Amino acid sequence: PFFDVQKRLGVDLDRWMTIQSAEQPHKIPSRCHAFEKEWIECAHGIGSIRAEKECKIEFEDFRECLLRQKTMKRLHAIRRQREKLIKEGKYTPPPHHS
Amino acid sequence: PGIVELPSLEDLKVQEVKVSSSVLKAAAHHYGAQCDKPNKEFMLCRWEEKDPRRCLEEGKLVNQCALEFFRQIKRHCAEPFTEYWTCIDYSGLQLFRRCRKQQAQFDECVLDKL
Amino acid sequence: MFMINILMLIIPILLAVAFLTLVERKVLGYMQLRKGPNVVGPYGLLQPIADAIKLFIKEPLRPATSSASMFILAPIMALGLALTMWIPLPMPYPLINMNLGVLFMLAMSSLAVYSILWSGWASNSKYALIGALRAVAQTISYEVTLAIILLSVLLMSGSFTLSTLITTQEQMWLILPAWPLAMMWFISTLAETNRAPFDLTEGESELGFNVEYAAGPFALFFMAEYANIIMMNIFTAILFLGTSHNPHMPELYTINFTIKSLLLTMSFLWIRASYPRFRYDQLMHLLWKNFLPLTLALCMWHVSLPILTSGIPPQT
Amino acid sequence: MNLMLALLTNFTLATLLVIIAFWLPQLNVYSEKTSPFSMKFFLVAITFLLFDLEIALLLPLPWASQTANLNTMLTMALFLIILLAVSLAYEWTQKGLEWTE
Amino acid sequence: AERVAAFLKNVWAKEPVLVASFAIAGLAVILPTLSPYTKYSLMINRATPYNYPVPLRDDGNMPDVPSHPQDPQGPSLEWLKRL
Amino acid sequence: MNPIIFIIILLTIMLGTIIVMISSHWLLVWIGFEMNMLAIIPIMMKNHNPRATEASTKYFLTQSTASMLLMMAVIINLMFSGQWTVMKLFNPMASMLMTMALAMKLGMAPFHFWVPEVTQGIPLSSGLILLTWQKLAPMSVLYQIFPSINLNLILTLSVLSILIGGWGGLNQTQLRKIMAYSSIAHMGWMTAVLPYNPTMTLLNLIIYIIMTSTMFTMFMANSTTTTLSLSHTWNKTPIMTVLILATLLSMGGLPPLSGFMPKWMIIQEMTKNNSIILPTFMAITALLNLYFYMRLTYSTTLTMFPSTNNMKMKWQFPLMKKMTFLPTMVVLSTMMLPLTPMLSVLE
Amino acid sequence: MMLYIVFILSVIFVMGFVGFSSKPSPIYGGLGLIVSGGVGCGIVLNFGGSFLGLMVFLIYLGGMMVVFGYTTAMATEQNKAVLGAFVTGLLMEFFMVYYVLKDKEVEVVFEFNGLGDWVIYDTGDSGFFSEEAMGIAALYSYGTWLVIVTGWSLLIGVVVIMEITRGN
Amino acid sequence: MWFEVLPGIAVMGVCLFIPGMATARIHRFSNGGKEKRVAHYPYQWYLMERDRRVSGVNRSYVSKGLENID
Amino acid sequence: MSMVYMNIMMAFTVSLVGLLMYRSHLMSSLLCLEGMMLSLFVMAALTILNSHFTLASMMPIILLVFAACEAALGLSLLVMVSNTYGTDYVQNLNLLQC
Ligand SMILES: CCCCCCCCCCCCCCCCCC(=O)OC[C@H](COP(=O)([O-])OCC[N+](C)(C)C)OC(=O)CCCCCCCCCCCCCCCCC
Ligand SMILES: CCCCCCCCCCCCCCCCCC(=O)OC[C@H](COP(=O)(O)OCCN)OC(=O)CCCCCCCCCCCCCCCCC
Repeated sequence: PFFDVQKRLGVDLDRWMTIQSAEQPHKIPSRCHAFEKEWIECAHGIGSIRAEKECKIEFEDFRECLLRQKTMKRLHAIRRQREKLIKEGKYTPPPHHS
Repeated sequence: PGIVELPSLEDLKVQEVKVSSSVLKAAAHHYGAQCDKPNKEFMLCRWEEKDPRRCLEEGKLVNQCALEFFRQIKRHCAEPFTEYWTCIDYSGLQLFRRCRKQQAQFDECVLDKL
Repeated sequence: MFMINILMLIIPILLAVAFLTLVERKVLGYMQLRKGPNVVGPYGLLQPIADAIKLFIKEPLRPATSSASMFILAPIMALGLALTMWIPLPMPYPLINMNLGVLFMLAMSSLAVYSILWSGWASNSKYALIGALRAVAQTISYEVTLAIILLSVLLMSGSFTLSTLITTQEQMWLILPAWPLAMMWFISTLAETNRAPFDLTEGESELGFNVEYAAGPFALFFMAEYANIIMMNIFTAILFLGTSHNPHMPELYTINFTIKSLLLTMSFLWIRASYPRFRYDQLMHLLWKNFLPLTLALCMWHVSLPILTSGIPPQT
Repeated sequence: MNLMLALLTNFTLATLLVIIAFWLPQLNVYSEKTSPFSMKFFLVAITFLLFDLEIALLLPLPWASQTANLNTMLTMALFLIILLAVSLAYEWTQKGLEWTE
Repeated sequence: AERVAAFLKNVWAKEPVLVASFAIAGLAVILPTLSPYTKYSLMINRATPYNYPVPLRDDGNMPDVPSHPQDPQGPSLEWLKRL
Repeated sequence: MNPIIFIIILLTIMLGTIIVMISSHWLLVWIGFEMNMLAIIPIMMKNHNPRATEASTKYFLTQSTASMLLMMAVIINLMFSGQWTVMKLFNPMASMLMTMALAMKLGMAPFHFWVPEVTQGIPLSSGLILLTWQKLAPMSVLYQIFPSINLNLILTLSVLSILIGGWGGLNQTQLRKIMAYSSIAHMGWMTAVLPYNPTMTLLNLIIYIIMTSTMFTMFMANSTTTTLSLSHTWNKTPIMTVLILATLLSMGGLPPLSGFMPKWMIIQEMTKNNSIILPTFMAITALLNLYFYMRLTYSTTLTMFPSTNNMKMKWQFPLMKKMTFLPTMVVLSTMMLPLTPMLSVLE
Repeated sequence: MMLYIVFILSVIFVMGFVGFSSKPSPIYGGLGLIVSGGVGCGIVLNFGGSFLGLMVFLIYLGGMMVVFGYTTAMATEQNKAVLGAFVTGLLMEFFMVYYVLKDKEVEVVFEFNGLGDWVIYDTGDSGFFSEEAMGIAALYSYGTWLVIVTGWSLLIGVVVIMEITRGN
Repeated sequence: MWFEVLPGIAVMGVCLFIPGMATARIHRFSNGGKEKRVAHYPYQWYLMERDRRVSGVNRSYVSKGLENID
Repeated sequence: MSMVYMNIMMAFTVSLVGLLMYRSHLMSSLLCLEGMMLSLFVMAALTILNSHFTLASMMPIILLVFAACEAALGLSLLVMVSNTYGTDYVQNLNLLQC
């Protein structure tokens, strides 16, 4: 904050909803609780200049759990390959996939 | 990156407990007071390992106790129990308070026989 | 079978609305020392059927509306929403078992104002617009008390599920612990449905918005309006006059629940015959200066009363 | 799917009655017939909107009573309702709820 | 003593609705503080088990944690059965 | 307006700006802005005439649009990082909208066309709030997200503001429009040094507020809103013309007055980063500001313009305006250069 | 075709926006914004948000939009540009739909995918409550600061609007 | 007399009884003589889907008891 | 991102362009302003619900409450503009050029 009144007074005005790995009612976790925790604990205390380089591995995993971009590319590839072999008589789906 | 390791289709096979949710919900209270030890070991495994592949052997033990638990009901208290979960199964919400009369018979039967 | 279920709900609703017109004309007649329809069929049992055929073979006006597309949208929306407000009603088993059914009925009920507003535009008459604005201001004003009163009652129930209100009243009617709220809920339902003593629209000598409609289109507004009168009185009985439900004999619930729903619908006809009409500025003051102060105060009381007695209902 | 069919049936039925209502009498052939902004109304709508929004913050009260912080929850619940009553008092005393010119 | 009676008896005659509204709202703010059962509301809310009671690995020095649900150690809901 | 309601509305303008400065959550930052815009419109409509109504409308549309863009940046930032904390944004597209939303609120060029017109259509006291207080909230957010702001975007908005503020001011006779263009010109300096040393952004902001508040206070004392009406001051309050001369010279950056300190320190923090072309171009373009400031000094203090006969009736009454903190503000606007090293208190 | 209900609703969502964005008469513009609102709730409902979806009907459609239509009928005095904009909007929507349905990958500022929205849903849930409802109910236990600022803003809205509309 | 108003009430009363009576009977017909299952929360839905797999026939309302356990 | 986000993200763009190109009526633009908040409401709710960000489930409601309060303030200005020039045309609001 521009003014750190919350830290000076020790009052939690709006820090309870900043991150999704904080305390949630009934201990309900977010889908990416583990990834957010890992990135936060990696980058804690070392400033954002260093964290952009020394915690890049954790951050990419966190962003993969958020938008799932890499996974959808992989599933998309498999679907195309199966579709290509499907319209050539070269593939046979098993009974439990149909 | 790496390759996700998965157990084999023969490492997951086990004798299932094929009884409807009404049967489970009728025996839930007695079930939890008899199979607590194998149950809690499996749950401690899951909340600590955080990986279902690490607690498969504990999982099979949970299944075996449930199968053995229901066989004892199958031997001594079958008609009282079959008449208990039939009333539970009738309500859309599967309410306990609608079947107090049938619960007492099943509760008393297990007390004497087991 | 679900499609059969929908038709088993829609057609009986329309038939009930058809014969409510007869019953209204005869109860009003006997309270006025006369009879009402007793010539068209035995005891006027064919009067509703004659009225329906007559309207649907009478030429409609359809004036030079500014749009001619709102003129056809307004009755579709009114009748379409009126039938939709019945699908979550437990009688005793809902057609659609919603988790937030009580909130669904508020949401759909607040959309019925558009048919009042759109028909005002379509008429193309400047004066007919003024009548539509007064009706709209009445409806939105009195659904402030519907929302707060409903919230106060649900604090003793624990959920927005409509079938949970049946469980809540398994030992005693909610009319007993919450009769002050029931009074202001009952009057708030009259104002919502433009019923006497709150019918300024139909109250000639001051204005209605559906004046340019005749024949079939007029009957569509009429049918929707009366289906809402039955629906709101069914809602009231569920809310404040809970009927005990025996899972083995569900018909027992339906008979008792129907009798209550009829007695509350006849109360609407009873109140029409007994009182004069409110002035526009006077029904607004009845809401913003009398009901709202009490509704807000009772809401505070009902948020705290369960806590200080250790009587908070279960979430599920 | 069930809720989708229910909505489709009700509005489809209403449309049918409307169109056959505008056409059934037109199967008949009748001879062709031939031939100010108000401020108080606006303030009612705006007062309803601000009151309606405050109701949105009160709807989750039944679930809010299930918490383990009833002292905090009951303090804010009575704060919102008290503030809603303060708005009513301000309009009442400032002649907002009047219909006389 | 006489000023208040004159004031109260006048609003009660001219504005009975407002007099009722403030009395009801005033009780909603006061009684919870003085009510002896407000503490049981929190205990009931804390007793409701939405989540699973994850067990604790045994180290040997935990005499207050039961080894089985039916052991006498641990929190008891006896007070609730009698309330 | 009732006096009590006037205090309540003002405290809500302050509360909105304070919420922005004490919040670690983007939602509360957005709420802070919304509470600020809601409270400031009534003080712009207070005189109840068509021009005020038009000014309040042009302000609402501009600030409403800016707030929607800001909230779009927050949501995009939530999708790509899964958090709400008020810090560097984690998506370049979020940064652009966030940087452009704040630029619209500030009034930087080319999102500047409303500042001359809104400031002209509202009273002097409302303009003082608009040009000084309303600039604190957007600058607080820029102070915090500057590590991720696009350099070419922030420096491009800064250069246009300096130019457009300069040329726009030359063709003005209305005092309210002259300050508006003066406000656009000084914004460019604050955002030009932001990537390099945010401390000098605050110093230039603090000095600008003090100087701008002094000018509006002196205009309000004599109820002057046009260049000509200001030229009668020498015949009514001679002292007030000497104070206007000193402040106008200060705002132009002429040493040894206070207004030279920020221009001095900003040029220092940019040459350390091997930025030589930009500070020179910025400093030379600022001579446009000094010109139309000097024009007011010729028609106010350094020459005696024609007077009117009825002026003699004014000599018999005193000044009953409040003129709050005017003696203290005028001294801080002129005699603070020897205390330049005190800027370290802002670090 | 029922597995792509969310995408179908989103397509109707956009078409409504092109409706009132082209700015026909205010009467029709508000009509198009009601359709988009209803479709907007439909999308939110299918993602698990029931309270949020219904809050759109009660507060947005049955609230604000009624005030918009109410104010239009009383202060609005009941072209090529409209048609040109409307046709331009539909064409861009068609091409965006056409490409994302052909190669199932489109890059416009962001990298969008075309597999289907269902592929990102969570695969595990056995709670005895609604996670959405629990969060909203936390407004009273966790959001003390939020309640105060929101309530004060609503109270100031009443004061400010009466000041603006007095006219004297 | 006043009792000549009743016949209209009976018809209106019967029409409000059919929707309630029909839904109760149709549910039992379609759910093998039991009430339709109520699934408001995810846990109840999980059990119902599990019952679908345990029935053999892909129907949630066909209950398998101890006779299905070895 | 995903397929649904494209249309929600493209609906915000349409409303933004609609708000930046006035035709004649002031009421028309306010609708484009309330269309923008509807798209932001849906886009945020999709993100929060999908990620099981429990405590953020209240954020979309706060977005709706403030955006409607702002809309009310917008309509009030429109009314006061119409009571002066007899219509809500933006071309009338051109006194401040000089
Ligand atoms: C221990 C804690 C206890 C806490 C709770 C204590 C509660 C104590 C009692 C509080 C008062 C009870 C509230 C009653 C409602 C008062 C509303 C009100 O505003 O009254 C004044 C209002 C108007 O008062 P007024 O017009 O005479 O004057 C108001 C004040 N002055 C004089 C300044 C203007 O009365 C009305 O509502 C008018 C009624 C309109 C016509 C309605 C027809 C009635 C037909 C009979 C229906 C019977 C009910 C059916 C219910 C069936 C339900 C299933
Ligand atoms: C600690 C947490 C709670 C904190 C709550 C604090 C906020 C309270 C919010 C209340 C809602 C806002 C209402 C405020 C307006 C009060 C009424 C008013 O505006 O005054 C108008 C009235 C006009 O006077 P006039 O009409 O000329 O003559 C007759 C008047 N009786 O002038 C008057 O004479 C009215 C007199 C003043 C009204 C006082 C109301 C006091 C209410 C408290 C009662 C509590 C009692 C509870 C105990 C009950 C026990 C049975």
